[PDB]
Amino acid sequence: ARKWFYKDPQGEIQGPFTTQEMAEWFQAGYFSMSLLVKRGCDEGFQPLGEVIKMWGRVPFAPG
Amino acid sequence: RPPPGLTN
Repeated sequence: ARKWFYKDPQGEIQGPFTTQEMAEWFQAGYFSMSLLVKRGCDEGFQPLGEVIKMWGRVPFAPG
Repeated sequence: RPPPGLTN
């Protein structure tokens, strides 16, 4: 399922991406803790560090 | 492929 979005430094929304695509980019080091991310169904973009705090784990991993 | 928009 394609459901992940992020905002690039120029404010443009990118997506939708699969969880596996996000996991790949996260493990490769492309995503900082300040990157604004959300699922389509979510209310608002949040920094990835805060998403991890909210979810209790990195959201792209198995749970 | 790098993530669009993040690496120019």
